[PDB]
Amino acid sequence: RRRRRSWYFDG
Amino acid sequence: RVSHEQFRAALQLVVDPGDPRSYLDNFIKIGEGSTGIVCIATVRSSGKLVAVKKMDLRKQQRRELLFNEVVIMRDYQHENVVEMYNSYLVGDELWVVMEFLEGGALTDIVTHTRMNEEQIAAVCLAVLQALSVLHAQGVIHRDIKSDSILLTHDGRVKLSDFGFCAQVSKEVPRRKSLVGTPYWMAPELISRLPYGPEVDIWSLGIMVIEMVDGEPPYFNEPPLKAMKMIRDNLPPRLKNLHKVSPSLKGFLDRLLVRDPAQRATAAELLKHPFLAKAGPPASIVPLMRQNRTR
Repeated sequence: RRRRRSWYFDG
Repeated sequence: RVSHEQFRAALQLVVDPGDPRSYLDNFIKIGEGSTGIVCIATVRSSGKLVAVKKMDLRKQQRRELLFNEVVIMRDYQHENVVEMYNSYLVGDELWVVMEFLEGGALTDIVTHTRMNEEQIAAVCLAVLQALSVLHAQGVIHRDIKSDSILLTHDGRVKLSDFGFCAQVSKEVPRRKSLVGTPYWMAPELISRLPYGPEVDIWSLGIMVIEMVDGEPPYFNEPPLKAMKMIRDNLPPRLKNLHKVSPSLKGFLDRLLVRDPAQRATAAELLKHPFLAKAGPPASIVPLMRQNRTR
């Protein structure tokens, strides 16, 4: 998807 | 999980008191960031530009990250790490006032032009120097990619964007949290296993692929699909493998190692002879948008 965003998925 | 009120109170003890709108004016939005927005502003007294990151305390999945960014910026300074001047709370926003770096981000270079190996080695060397110092103190950046590499007007590297960082200790030596940017994530991290500073080394390898190829591996796949391939497959190959030296391929082979226990450390990599190729800061300058032709 060519997205460069940083993401928090789970602890 | 502590209340908003208690989190804000904790954060308030570590930031500078006051309202930064007393000092800064002429705000101009420059971007959507990793936990908020980024602006430039002029400091009233000097007319000098600064960058200001604004993060809403109430809209964070992991608020602790706000606290981490401030404390690591305050306590772990390095010549190759972006400098935080001040931080403030303005209502339910955290504002972090940063130096403005006139060279912009490495992303802009890797997507518009082709770096040579001396330039690639210069960037790696500088990132590794920062990481060696940070890793020695248990700090993990967790979001290494070209977007997090900023450049001064004279071509010096500054690791930036600590919004996702963590610190491990003797007491809590590993993290388990699935955080970062899908295409750059280490296989152990995607696997939700206990991990440490090694994740940054993998991510740096993917950034090397960016510097050679222009994009990370699997960039056209949905993020969760790319993450499955990094997790399950042999390490990603350079698409432009045919263009690269033995020294670079040998170097990259020490970063893109699936077992973190076998992966090189930053301290080991500082002695890899690929980095003997590094040009000076003058070598990066001509790559920057403000100097580019075409």
